[PDB]
Amino acid sequence: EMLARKSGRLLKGGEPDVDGVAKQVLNDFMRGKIPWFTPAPEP
Amino acid sequence: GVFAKRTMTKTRRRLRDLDQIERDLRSPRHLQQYKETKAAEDLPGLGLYYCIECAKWFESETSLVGHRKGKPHKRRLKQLKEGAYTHEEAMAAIGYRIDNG
RNA sequence: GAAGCCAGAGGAAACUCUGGUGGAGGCUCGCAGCGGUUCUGACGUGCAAAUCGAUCGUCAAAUCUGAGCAUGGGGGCGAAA
RNA sequence: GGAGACGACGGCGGGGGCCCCGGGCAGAGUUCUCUUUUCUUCUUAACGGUCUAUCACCCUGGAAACAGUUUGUCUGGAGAU
RNA sequence: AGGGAAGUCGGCAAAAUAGAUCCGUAACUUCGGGAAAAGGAUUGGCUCUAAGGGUUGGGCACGUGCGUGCGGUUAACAACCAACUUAGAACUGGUACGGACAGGGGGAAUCUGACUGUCUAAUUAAAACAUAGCAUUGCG
RNA sequence: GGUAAACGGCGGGAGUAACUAUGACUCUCUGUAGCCAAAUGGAUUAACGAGAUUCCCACUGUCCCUAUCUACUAUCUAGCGAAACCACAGCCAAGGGAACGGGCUUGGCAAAAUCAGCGGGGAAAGA
RNA sequence: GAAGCAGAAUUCGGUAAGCGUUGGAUUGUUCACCCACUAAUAGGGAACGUGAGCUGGGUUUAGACCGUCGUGAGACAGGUUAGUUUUACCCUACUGAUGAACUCGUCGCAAUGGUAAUUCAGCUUAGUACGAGAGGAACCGCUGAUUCAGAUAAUUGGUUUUU
RNA sequence: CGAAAGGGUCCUGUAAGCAGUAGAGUAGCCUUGUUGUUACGAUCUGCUGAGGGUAAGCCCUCCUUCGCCUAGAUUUC
Repeated sequence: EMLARKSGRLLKGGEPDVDGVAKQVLNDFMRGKIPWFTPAPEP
Repeated sequence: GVFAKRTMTKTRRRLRDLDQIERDLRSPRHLQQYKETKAAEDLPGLGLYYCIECAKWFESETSLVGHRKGKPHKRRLKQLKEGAYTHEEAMAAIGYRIDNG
């Protein structure tokens, strides 16, 4: 909701576009725009 | 200008009635009932900015103070000053009364 | 709303900010013109051996266009189909 | 030596013509009611005379406490006001 | 009517949006843009109010309508003339107020060609061609 | 003899007895956000596009499930008036060896002259 | 009809085509499998033993990139994009509409052709039969609904050139 | 029977005009404000469920009017 309100992802009546922001966040997660990795197990 | 004027008389495009607005102004319990029939996360301005006379939500206090100077809000004020049509006035128009003993 | 210019506010100065002015761009919406994207479009012995309607691209320029002139088939011309 | 003799675009100023407003004479229309109303004519060529019209140039004089000045910041001891 | 893509290979077609004033406007970016992003508030009529202009015109002492010598910057005043914008307020009709006409649907992404431009007149307008930039070769 | 080293070939690194091109003969090879680089470490490139694709909100006669209205036709009349195509003709069923019947055989049947439509054959695609 | 088939729900089989057999999602793909409603969501033929209704794929003229091959013109193991066939007024068939001859008309008959209904639920039976328990029917009677069919416009919607 | 008309039944929504101590306000003349007065002025109120339409596929009317009529042509055991 905060991401939608900050980025203007609003439907009719100013309601946040939660599903569209979720799709954007997921796309950024897979396409290397958010840093994440699985650490290797310690021997 | 009215958005989608072709289907503004449909039941799914219906707005709040003037007698309901009068009861909302007179009783906070009725307004509370109407507000619990809505979700606060979907309302403009998180539901914090509401005009009872227009029965309509706004994104900000600036927008609410803005519409108060407009003619639709003054039209609503004049209609409320005249008084909404009710079943009591409908009975009084034909001379009908209720006998409860 | 680009350079150029004016004023005010700071800065030792170079410069910084604010409000104007100005009217640049193979910029943009769009009329005419030029073109020709789409439609189970019209038409299909048609008005027409390529026309009509709506919609569309472009619209100060690598824009549109007249006349005169030049290039002629083993050729010419070709932002090359 | 000059003229003939020369690009595109932008805003600014002058002039003609058109558009618009008011008064007047004449005519026409409207008129249940209103409308001292609505409409129409009211023009002046080429060719000449005469008096004037941005730029520019000339004379006096020598400008900082710089000045004049355009919508647009250009001009001035190479002489500005 | 009700539902709102359940239709269809596919939202094809239609509908919805649209002028103007004000609030506000994200990522990304070659810092120029994106952008009219997105999302909102309003618009009729009538009666008023306010602001934004132009032209002309200064007292004495002499010579006689002009020439000097002075004196003053409340003309911050009078007279006349003039047109279109902008803002504010009250009142009032309403189912409509850019009332016809005119007039962006918007957004998240992917591929692709840098862009503006050009071609298969009469089935293909495009990742095709051209373009600026870059690189190489030959020639005194 | 030298290369535009363009095409092309090219798994490395050491040695030597060859001694130069071709060598040949052994050996063995597996930071939950840093460091270093002249703020950045990029092509995951912005804008622009009648280019191709997926999805969301709004919107609706695309359907569900169709209904109704208008104009011009189609219709009927007056006038005027073609063309395509055409061996001959047009009801079917079963059989008709060459997997084809419209005419033959055997049956069903079968009654003048017509009008508006329709798209199964038969005709009809500069086929 | 048969089965440890108590009841309920079934299973195997027989006669039977009278009557039904549905939405929908998924095109990184042999589009075949999923989810639901339901009484049930059975399978085929009349094309595919070549073949003009419309419309997406096999699918393929001319334009264009990308991959493989080729010195090349070009060809393909391939992948992507854009792309011209446009009747009917003829005979027959079918659906409707007239009709000569038998004077005109009214009331009729009926050969022949067609033919139509379908499924579920609820009340009662009955918490009964049956059953250790959990559970749990049916015939007669009654009322609605699903699909289909034929009509109709009192009412409610829709449609407005009643301009 | 036809054309009008009248009545009914429906549809719309209160006609034109006149008036008003209704009307936000503005401007004049004077009693300089005491509806001071007069003028204009969206609108409002009253006359006014009034005006307008009504079969073209609405109803009634021997009894409200006007008009028309026993044809013409063709054919027939």
